[PDB]
Amino acid sequence: DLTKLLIAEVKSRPGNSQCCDCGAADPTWLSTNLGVLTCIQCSGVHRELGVRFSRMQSLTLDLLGPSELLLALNMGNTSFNEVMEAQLPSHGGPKPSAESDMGTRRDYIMAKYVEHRFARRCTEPQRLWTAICNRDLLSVLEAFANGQDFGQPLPGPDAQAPEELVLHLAVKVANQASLPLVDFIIQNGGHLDAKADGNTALHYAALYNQPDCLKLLLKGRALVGTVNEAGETALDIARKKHHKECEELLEQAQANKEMRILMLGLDAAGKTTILYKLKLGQSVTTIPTVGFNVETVTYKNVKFNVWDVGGQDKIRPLWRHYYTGTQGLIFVVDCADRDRIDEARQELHRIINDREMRDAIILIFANKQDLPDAMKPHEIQEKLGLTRIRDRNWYVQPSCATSGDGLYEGLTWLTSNYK
Ligand SMILES: Nc1nc2c(ncn2[C@@H]2O[C@H](COP(=O)(O)OP(=O)(O)O)[C@@H](O)[C@H]2O)c(=O)[nH]1
Ligand SMILES: [Ca+2]
Ligand SMILES: [Mg+2]
Ligand SMILES: [Zn+2]
Repeated sequence: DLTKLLIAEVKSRPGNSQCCDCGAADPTWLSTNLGVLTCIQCSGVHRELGVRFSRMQSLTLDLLGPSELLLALNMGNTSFNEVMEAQLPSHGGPKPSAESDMGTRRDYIMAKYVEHRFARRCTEPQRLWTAICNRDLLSVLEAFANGQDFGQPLPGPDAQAPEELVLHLAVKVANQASLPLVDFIIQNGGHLDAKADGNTALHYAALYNQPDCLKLLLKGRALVGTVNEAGETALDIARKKHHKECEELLEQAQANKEMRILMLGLDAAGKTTILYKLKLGQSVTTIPTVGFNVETVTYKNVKFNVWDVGGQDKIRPLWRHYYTGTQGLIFVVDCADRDRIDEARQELHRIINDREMRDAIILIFANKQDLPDAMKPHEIQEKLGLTRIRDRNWYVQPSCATSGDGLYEGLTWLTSNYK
């Protein structure tokens, strides 16, 4: 309603009437941390790269707020590709089109966003610092594309006795216009809970009166009450410099043998991925499933009627329909997606508490264990709020759909606990 406008404005950016990676008919899929638009076909490869590189939401199918659309309105395809496809020629270009071979698409998108082949080239410490205060997002992107690593600090101007890291600075010298860079930095190389006199990026926001910066920092879910050399928390500095507005948000910062399986979870969790590796034995490439999938897995003399339903924000209220006559629940959780865990917490708890769902076996796949910072199964139990789940039969199973690891074991548990 308030966002309808912003969506419409995102689409009308230069180059956004074509897919970022294959230039297809007006794309609906946003890589929220890059502010770019891809078709449903290119979209799936981003989901393959992980939330570490790309965070896909549909403008059409996911539920989006003003806050998530910041870079989208301030980036768009043309601006982005100007940097990232700078060394791409016109003729014989490796960049694909509308309906190209998945192999060719995949090979290109992986080289572009992860390896950064086609992006403009150079080194470089100070130029970044200059771009930040200049608020030149496009140059910051250039830096990011050449492999800058925002985690490590840069020397500053005259009498440079101390040393500050990228994000810390961007916050200090920020206003309304300075925002998207703050957001880009957080979502792309931002070691959010970094310290360096041991002041957090959170602390700084309270020192220089940066209300909108505080908003973005907690959106990325940040540490509160961490102490520095003075023994000051985020709340504490806001009082010493008496910056009124910030303190309001910091106070809120606290509070024979067959079986029908329903397989749910948030978008991009790996639901389809799991289902088809189990059914085919080989791993397959996956487009986001706009409807749902049904296949029958016959592992160890037991028929599994698996119902893989897509989990875009808009297509979740349809889950209710698949509850009736279900025995086992497979909730797939993307573990690399540390940001959307309380979302999965909520959506699982919304299911297992449905009055049409008590007599359900619950198997949680703690999927994507192969990815870098993965977040372990024990850590999943606690965060998914299974500590106080009693008189319910749950079981978290470490898995990696791409390789196949952990998957059959989950079934084994279903067989066994279908007593
Ligand atoms: N690294 C890794 N990637 C995975 C794993 N499972 C799924 N993926 C990727 O995540 C993306 C989303 O999978 P998908 O089944 O379409 O998610 P769905 O929307 O819940 O059905 C796919 O591109 C997969 O390549 C995993 O265990 N490890
Ligand atoms: Ca969402
Ligand atoms: Mg799916
Ligand atoms: Zn495309």
